[PDB]
Parts: sequence; structure tokens; C-alpha cells
Amino acid sequence: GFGGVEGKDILVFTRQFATMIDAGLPLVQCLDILASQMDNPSFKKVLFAIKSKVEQGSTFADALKEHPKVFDELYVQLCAAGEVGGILDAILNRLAAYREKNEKLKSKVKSALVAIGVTAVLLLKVTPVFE
Amino acid sequence: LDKSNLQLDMTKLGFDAQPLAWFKEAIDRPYGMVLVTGPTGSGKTTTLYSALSSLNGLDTNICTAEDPVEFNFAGINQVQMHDDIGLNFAAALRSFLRQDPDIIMIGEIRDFETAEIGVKAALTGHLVLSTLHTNDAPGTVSRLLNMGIEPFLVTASLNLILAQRLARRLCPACKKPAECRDCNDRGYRGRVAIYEVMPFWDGLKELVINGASAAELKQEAIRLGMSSLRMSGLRKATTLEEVVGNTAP
Amino acid sequence: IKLVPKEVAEKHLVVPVNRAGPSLIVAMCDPSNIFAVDDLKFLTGYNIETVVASEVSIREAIERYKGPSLEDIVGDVGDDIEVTKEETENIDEMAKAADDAPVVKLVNLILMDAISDIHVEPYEKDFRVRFRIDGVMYEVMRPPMKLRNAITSRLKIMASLDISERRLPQDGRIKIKMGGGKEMDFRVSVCPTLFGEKVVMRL
Amino acid sequence: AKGKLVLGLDIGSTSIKMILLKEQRKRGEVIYALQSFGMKPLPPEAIVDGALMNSTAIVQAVQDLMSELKVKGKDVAIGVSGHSVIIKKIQMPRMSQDELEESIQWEAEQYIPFDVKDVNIDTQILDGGGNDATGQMDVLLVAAKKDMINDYTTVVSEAGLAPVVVDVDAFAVQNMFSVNYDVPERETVVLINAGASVVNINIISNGATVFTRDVTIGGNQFTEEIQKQLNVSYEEAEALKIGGNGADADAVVPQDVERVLSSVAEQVAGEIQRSLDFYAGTAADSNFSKVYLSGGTAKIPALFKTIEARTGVPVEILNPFRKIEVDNRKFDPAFVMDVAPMAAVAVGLALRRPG
Amino acid sequence: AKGKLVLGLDIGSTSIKMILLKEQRKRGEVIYALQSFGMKPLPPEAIVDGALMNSTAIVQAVQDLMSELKVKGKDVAIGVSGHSVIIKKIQMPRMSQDELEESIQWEAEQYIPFDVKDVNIDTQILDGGGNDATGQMDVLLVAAKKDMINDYTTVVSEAGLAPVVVDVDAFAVQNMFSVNYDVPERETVVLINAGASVVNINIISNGATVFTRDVTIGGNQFTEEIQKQLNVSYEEAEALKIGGNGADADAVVPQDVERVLSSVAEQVAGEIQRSLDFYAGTAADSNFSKVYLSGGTAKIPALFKTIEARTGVPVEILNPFRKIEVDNRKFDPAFVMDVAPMAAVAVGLALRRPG
Repeated sequence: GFGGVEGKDILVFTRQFATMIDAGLPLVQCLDILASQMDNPSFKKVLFAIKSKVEQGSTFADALKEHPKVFDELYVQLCAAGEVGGILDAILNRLAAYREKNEKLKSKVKSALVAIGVTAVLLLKVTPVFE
Repeated sequence: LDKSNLQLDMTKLGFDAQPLAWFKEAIDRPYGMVLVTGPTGSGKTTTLYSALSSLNGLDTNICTAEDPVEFNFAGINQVQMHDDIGLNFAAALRSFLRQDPDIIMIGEIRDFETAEIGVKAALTGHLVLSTLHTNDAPGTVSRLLNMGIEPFLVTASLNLILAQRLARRLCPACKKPAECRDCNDRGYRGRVAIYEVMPFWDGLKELVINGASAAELKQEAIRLGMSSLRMSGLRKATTLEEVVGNTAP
Repeated sequence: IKLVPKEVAEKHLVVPVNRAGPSLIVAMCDPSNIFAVDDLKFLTGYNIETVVASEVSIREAIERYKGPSLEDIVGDVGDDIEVTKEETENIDEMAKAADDAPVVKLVNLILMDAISDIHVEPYEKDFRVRFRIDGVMYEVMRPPMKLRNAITSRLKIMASLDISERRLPQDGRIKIKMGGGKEMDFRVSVCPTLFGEKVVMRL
Repeated sequence: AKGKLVLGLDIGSTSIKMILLKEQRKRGEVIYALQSFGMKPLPPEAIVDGALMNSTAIVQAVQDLMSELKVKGKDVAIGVSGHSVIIKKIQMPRMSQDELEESIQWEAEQYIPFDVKDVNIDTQILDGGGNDATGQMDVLLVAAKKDMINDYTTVVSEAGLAPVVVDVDAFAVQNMFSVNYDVPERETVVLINAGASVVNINIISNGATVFTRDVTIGGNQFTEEIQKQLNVSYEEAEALKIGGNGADADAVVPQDVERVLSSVAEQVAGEIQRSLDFYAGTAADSNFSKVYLSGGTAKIPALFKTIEARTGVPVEILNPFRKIEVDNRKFDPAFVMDVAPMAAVAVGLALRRPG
Repeated sequence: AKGKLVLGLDIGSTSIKMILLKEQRKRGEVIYALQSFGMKPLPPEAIVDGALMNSTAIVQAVQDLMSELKVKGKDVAIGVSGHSVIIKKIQMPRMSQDELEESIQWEAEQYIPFDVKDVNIDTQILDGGGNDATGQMDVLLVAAKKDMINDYTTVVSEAGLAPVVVDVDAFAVQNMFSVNYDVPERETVVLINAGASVVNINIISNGATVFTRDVTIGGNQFTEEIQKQLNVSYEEAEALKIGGNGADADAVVPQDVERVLSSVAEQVAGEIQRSLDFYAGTAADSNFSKVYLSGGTAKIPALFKTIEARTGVPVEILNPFRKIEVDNRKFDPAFVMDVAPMAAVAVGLALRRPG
């Protein structure tokens, strides 16, 4: 059993990859940079391992497959769809926008079915049940 | 441009005579360093790429630093290096000379902090080659000396300097090697000792030999080496891949 | 990797090992056998690029597809250079007893991956060298992009530095335990080296 | 019913060729004789990897063949691609036909890198009546994917043709020389068919095949080297090969071309030497005898002398059409000779069709 | 039943070779005689580390051997890889067969770095009838993994062959010279088989083996050094070895090659010297006598003179085929002599098969 990473931390890293890849850096050099700029070890550690698969010649989608607990099937398939169609840059931009919307939506239920769904049923009928 | 790189098949285009190209072929084999000078769009880069491409470079480690790709070479032992964000030309040359290049090609010297590394590479005894924007000898030398290489280091370690031109006669578009053997420096001087091997007469569109003798290009470690140069002198298919393929042999 | 039946690979001692530039890289022990080659051409429908390999190395790769290694890797007490090589080695042997319960002395590869001029210019380019007597010669050693990248980090790290897309060129020195040095130039990715990552070593 | 079918060169890759021989009457006598023949270069993309990728289009071509021919006949023998067939020897025990066919399938099973999913056919390298049950069985198996056969029957079905025999080229090319081979019954002969997709070697004692081997190298490789070294299109590099290499005025071009094709000449010579050495195992001590060439790739100028000196065997072009009567008023022997190598198979399964 | 089986060189690594001798009749007399032989380069990847990674393909090769041979026979003796077998001496006490086999297994148990998980066989270095129970037992054990044997029986089962003997090469190579060795009954002889995967030394008094030792070094190492020093493929480096090293025109190439192979020559000489010194323990005071060479790695030009001067022993090539009748009308003695070293084992377990 392994967990994913925080909504914040997926966000930062998907943004910064989308940014570097759309800059025309090589994918492996993009990977190196975000690992080397990371503050949490678990991120720098994974991203070295994702990069290690990319330097063996695997796609980014197949390299992220080593962390299925962090990048779900829907994420990889978006990457792999971008790689198959020659649009890796624009699907990473999409994924970065997705991850940003996901983190913002998380903070913002919780502040004051996942946790958001269970907490949102639970808040929507609490009062009317009291009543 | 239009490219895919011009070859020595360009004695078709009357630019350089076959004899001179053999002399350069020789020259490049024993690692005489050369700079191609010329005003803007006289053919510097093309000619350079032609001279490297025409040689068999399959047995030597060659080694190029450019601000962007322009150089195509049909050769295996070759490291191609391109300036990236925040790197000076000197970073790549400085770290490259570091390995073991038999031949170093600098796209064009424009920060002379790299120029300096280049002529340093010439004095260790590499075969260095590059391009420079200028139209004659005060043009270059001035241009080379103004970020701090001396003419003893450049002229003393630079072997040959070709000068390229565009000649127009109404609608012909002609690119010719207008002309230069750098002998060395002089103690107490004017410095740059230059022996002009070939000039180009535009009036007849001809390349003349102007006081060059066989005793000049002797510079050989010996008899057998010098003999090899002579044979290539007179003894030594348009595509680059095939041409390289046939200089290789 | 993909072949026809595993049985056919083992019988003919051949193994596909990649697909590049519309061609199937096929490692083959008997490249003079036109029957086997034409069988592979017909069964795959793919144009082949033949690479000769030692028979037992091909067989080994067929059966593996580097496992015993995939586990001995997760042993931090091995890579650690702070530990004397004399002892480190011992751990690798005893740890290898896990599979079959002996000590293997001298696993060539298991050691080869844990413990005058070399020119490594790009991806899928045969290495060149300068021999003490023969000078510039081509070599039977090539690495595709993944292997290149891995070498490249290996050499970089042993020399004490961290090459990356942020710092793509690297001019360090390896200290062989025998006090012997070597100058290493090195480049990751293709950002400065379009022909891919690359390294040179002046011993 | 007993029909005189027809013959196309369906796996020509460079060219779809077709031949009609039949019982020709002259002066109250009748013998097999050439009636027509036809040739059209194969449009690209119709065949990929030995399979018919564009059946309907190849149909259009074949029908062009038939109308060009001016032929009534709509039955055909044809051939599979050398790249589409596994040919190899097999040792078994002599028994009832059913037990041999099943046993044959069983032994082929491992030697076929596909499921069956395979069409299989054998013939015995020696006469079965000459040995008893349980002893001295030797069949050679021809094996093929359904998708290939089905592609071909597709093309044929649509040209309005009906197939009766789907033969293989390395042996169909021999039917023209089978009488002349049967003249020396103990001589070992090699037969090379250098095509555009493949080069076959079959080597025989008499007209008894001893073995066959198929080499990926062919004329396409020569054309492709010419194309590489002069960034030419395939067709123009092909013409440069043909007329470039053989004209009386070609004195300046065998340097430019030969230097282009020299690596292919070397690799072909090495692959043929290798095949010959891999055969040569019971007659330790002996040498070769004589050999013939077929296929248009053979027609490379001087290639016959090169193969002769390099393989240690006299390699000669041969005229297939000597096996059939040829009316000089409808065909002149000179050209007929000129396209004999391309057409060897094209009249091959053609004598198969009035068999 | 009493069959005359066949003989392949299954662990040739460089080459699968096969031999058929049998009772040949001439003028009402019958003796063992060569009937056929066959050789095909081992398809690579077929053998790795002395195991058949791949029964099925090797099968295809073996069947090529049999049809090339033109042989009826489907029974075979073969051999395991020198890298796949542990051969070593063992001292015990003479008793009942069962007690010896179990005792033998028990003593081998420590000397085998695998579980058993091992196929074991012994033979006695001296005649058991010459000693009483409890005294003077000496067997030598041959030991092997099941996975190897099972790989080999796989290959054999599929070629349609039936094995009766799985022998070992260091002793199978001797059966050709056993009579000639039995001529001097007190002479100490060495026999080197320099193969492509391994070099064996067995040293004897008469045709009584005294010991065997297997060295990882072989002809593969020479080829690999050539390949290293001229970044060549394995096959071309092999050809450069063969014809490069022995042609009359090779005057310029023994510098380029010999400088490449010199480290291997040194290391081979040192490993052979080492093995000989590790034997030489009871005859403190003595010298050697005479020795023979087998295996294609022996055929390195001048290697025999080098080993002769370097080891202090007359090392000579030998013709195995002298042990069998050879019809001059079917084989010429010159070549037969030429491939004698490669084929020594190939006719070795071959005299084992009409035993």
C-alpha cells in the first residue's frame, strides 16, 4: 500500500512540466529540472525515477506508470494521448490547468465520494436533518 | 541558403579551383587551422562546411560549437554542440577542448572570449576552424584583436585564412574565394606575416597563383609526410553523403 | 521487446531488442542463417536490423525478459562508496544466496554494475577509442538513448557532480580507487548536444 | 474439367507479368507453345511485407494484364511471396496419407512462428513408392498465413480469375529448366532467382531439389543504395541502375554508380557464399558444377561474371522459353531472350497450368 | 533393440556437426565406416551459458543436419556443454552397486553448487574387478543440472531423434584415438580440445584417463579480441581470424592481428602451464611425453608450434578419421583431414553409437 501526493504538490509539478516541455526543452531535461527544484523529497525522488525510465527511451506516460498510486489511469491516458497525437505540450497544459482546479477545489470545500463529496453531502444535509 | 550542404562539387560553381581544394584537403588532414572571412553573405559558412564535409573525417574525433545548427557532416566521430539559454560560446568551447577533439569547428567567432579559447586550442595543436565577418586583413585582425587575443597567438597559430566574396555582373550571382597563408609573427614588426597563395581576378573570373612556391607549403614533419601532401596536391558525384563517402575511401 | 513464440527465440537463439527508424533491431547469434532470418522477416512483417551477439548472452536476455539485479538494487548498503569494496562485495554474494543458496564468487555483471581515450558521441553510435598502438578505432559498444542517459548519470555521479537539463555540461574527474585519475566531459539530454547525451574520457 | 489456365507473376513486386501457353497446332501437330505474355510494373502500396494490402487495385492491374494479353482464359495458377512462405525440409515416417498429413502439421507446428492460422502443403524429396511404411520419409513443407493466401484469392476472385494452383516461386522458376536439368541426373546445379524483393537459391541433383534458401537482399537494395547516394526517387534510381549500368556510353557512370552499389555487391556475395557453405556438409571434399540465373536483378551488368569468380561456380543466364514452342511470326527470339530472366517464373507456373 | 544411432556436435556453439558411421560392406567384409557427416554454424542465441535457451530453433538446425546428411536414422548420442557439466574425481569404498551409487551421490553433494536438481553418473578410473570390497574405489563423477539435460532432450525429442547416450566431450573426443593410445600402455599423453566455448585438457596413461580440466578460454576469446581491436562484427572478426591468420598472402596481417591476439596467446599459454603444473605431483622428477590437439580453435596458424615450445610437450594435430573406414569414392582424404579437428567429437560419440 502506497498513497499519492497532495493536491498542491501534483499541481506545482504538473504546472512546471507543462511549462518546461512547452519551452522546447528535452523531456528528460524538463524532468531533471523539476526534480532539482523540488522542496519535498518524495517528489524529487519520484521524478528522478520517472526521468530514469524516459532516458531508457520509454514515453512519459509509460514512465509515470511506475507511480500508478500518484498518476492515475486518467492522467497517464491524457499524457499518452498527447504523445500518440504529437500534442504532449498542449495535454500537459491541460493537465496543469486540471491539477490547479483540483487543488483550488479541494482547499475550498474543506476550508472552515472523496473527502469533498462526503463533507458536501454531510454539510448540505446537517441542518435540514436537525430541523 | 538553400541547403543540404554545398560540396566540393562546387568547383562547378567556379568558386574554388580544384587545385586549391586539394591544397586545403591536404592542409586539413595535417591539422592546419583555418578561418573563413568574408563580408556578409559571401559564402563563409557554406565554404567551411564544404571543406569539413569534403574530407574523410571518419577516423578523427570532430567537435563543433554553434550558436544554432548550420553544419551538416556525414561523419560518425562527431560531437555537435549548441548554445543554450544562458551559456556563452566560451562555456561550450572551454568544455570541449577539454575532451580530445582532433578537429574543433566554431560556427562563427562573435564573443571573442570564445575566440581566445579557440586560438588557445590552436596552440595546443588541435585543428581548429571557424568563420569571421570581415572583408580583408585589417577587417579580421582588427576584429580579432579587439577582445584581447594578440596576433602572435591568432596569426602565429592560425595557418590559413580564406576570403570569400559575392561578385555580381548584372544578374550573375557569383561567390568566389577572393584569396591567404599566415606564416607567423615578426619580432619588432607590423606582425601578421601573410603570404598570399591564390588571388581571384574578377575581370577574367580566374584564380591566379601570386608568388606561392612549393617550398612554402612544405611545413611537414618530414619527407614521407611532405610526399603525401604533394600527391594529394596533384593526385587528390555531387551529394554530400556520397562525396564524403568518396573522400572517405 | 517482442519476438514470435518464446520457443522460436530459444530455438534460433535470436531476440528482438528494439524498434527504431521503422526497423526491428534483432540480436542474432547466427546471422549467416538465411532460413532463420527469412522466417523472422516473414513472421514479423518488419524490416530488420541485425546485431550479432554471443549465443549465451542472447539466451540469457530471452529468459530474463537483470532480475537478480532488479532486487539487489534496493540494497542501499551496496552502492554506498563509504564502504570498502572488500566488504560491499561480500554483501552482494550473500544477498545473492537468496535465490539458490550458494555463494557465487565473482558475478562478473553484478560486480560490473555495482563496483587511453573513450569517445562516446551520441545515441546509437558505436563508441570510438584511442588505442596505445592502434589509435582511432571503432568499437562494438553502442548505447541507445536510455542506456546512454544511464551511463551518463553514472559517470557524472562517480565524478561527484549532478548533470541535468539545468546543468547539461560537466567537466569533472573520476578518482579510481587506485589513486588514478581521468578527465570526463559529459552532456545530458540534447540541449547542447543535438546528437543526444554524450561523454568523453581521457584516461 | 481439364483447363489450360493462366499464369501471372503476382509477387513480382517490381512487375506483374502474365503468360499464356497452350496446345498450338502447326501442320497437324500440336505442342505447348507461347500464345501471349504481358508485363506491367506493380504500383506501389499494393504489396507490403509480401501481403496484398490493396487487393482491389492489384485486381485492376491484373485485368489490364488480361486485356493486354487478349486472352479468353479466366483460370490461373499463381505464386505466393517468398517473404510470405516458409519453405523447409522435414523428416517423418512413411505411412497412410492422413497420418502423414497430420504428422506433418504436428512437426511443422514449432517451426511456424504463428498460430495455425497457417496453410500447409508438402511434397516428398524422394519417391514415396521407393520406401516402405515407417521408413525413409522426407517431405518438405511450404507454410503460409491465411491472410496472405486470402489476400491473393481476393485479388484473383476480383480479376474474374479462378485459381487452381498457388505455387511457390523458387520451384515454379525451375519448370522451364526441368527437362534440361533432367538431362544430367547426377550433376549438382544451383539456380539463383534474384528478384526485387528476395533472392532465392535452390540447389538440385538433376531436377531433384536438394534444398532452398531465401535471402532478403535483392534488386531493391541496389536501387535503394543508388537512391541514397544521389537523393533520387526510387524510379529514377531504378532507371539509372538499368540503363546507367549497361549502356555502351556508360564509361563515366560505373565509378559513380559502382561506388554506390559496391557495398551491396559485397553483401550479396557474402550472403551467397554463406548459403553455399551452409549446404556443403556431406561432400566435404568436392567442388561445385554449374548454375543458372533468373530474375531481373540478375541482369545487373557483369554481375554474372562477378558471381562466377566469387562463388567458384559457373553462373549463366538461361533462356526459359526453350521449353515452349515460339512462333517466329508472333514473337522474335531476341527480345523474348531479353526478358527471359524476369519471365522465368511467369512461364513457370504457366507450364504448371496445362499440366 | 540394437541400433546404430547417430552423432551430433550439439555443444559446438560455433557449429552443429553430425556424423553417421556404420557397418559398411565391401567384398563380403564389413567394418565401421563413415557414411555421412554434416556441419552448420550454430544459430546464435540458441545456446547461452551452456544451456539451450531454445529447444525449438536448435531443433530446426538439427533437422537441417539430418536431411543434409540424407540419413534414415533417428537415434542419437550427443554431448553436454563443458560449461554445463562438473567432471571431477572421487574416492570411495568398493561395494554393491546400489551402495556405491548412493555413496557417490552423497560425496558429490558438497561438490555441486546446486541442489540435486542434478543428474549424476560415474565411471571407475580403474577396473573394479581388480580390487576387493571396501578397498580401492575410485569413480569420477559427471554432474549436471536437469534444466540443461531437459533442454537437450527437448531439442532431440523435436528433431524426431531419440537419445540413448548423453556423453561428455572431453572423453568422447578420445574414442577416435583410443586404439592409438592403447598402443603405448605406459605413456602419459595430453589431449587438448580447443573449442569455441571451452578448452579441455584430459591427460592419460594409455587410454586410461588420469584427469580432466576445463578452461573458460577458447576461440571465442581470440575472435572477440579481433572484434574489439577493429570494431568488427563477430562473424567478420571470425573470418579475419581464419583466413586472415593462415593465407599465403597474409604477410601484412600477422602484425595487425597477432598484436590483437597476443594477450590471448599469453593467457592461454599461462592457463595451460598452470593446469599442467597442478597435475604434476607424484612424478616430481619427470618430464612429459606427447600430446594431440582437437577442436577448431587449435587450427590457429602456428598455435601448435607455440604450444609445443611453450609447454615443453610435442603437441600435434591428429586425424580422428583413421579409426573408421573411409570410401575414397565418397570422401577425399584431404578435406576429411582438414575438418578432422572440428569433427573429432562429432565422430566421437559416433563410435559410441554403434557400440
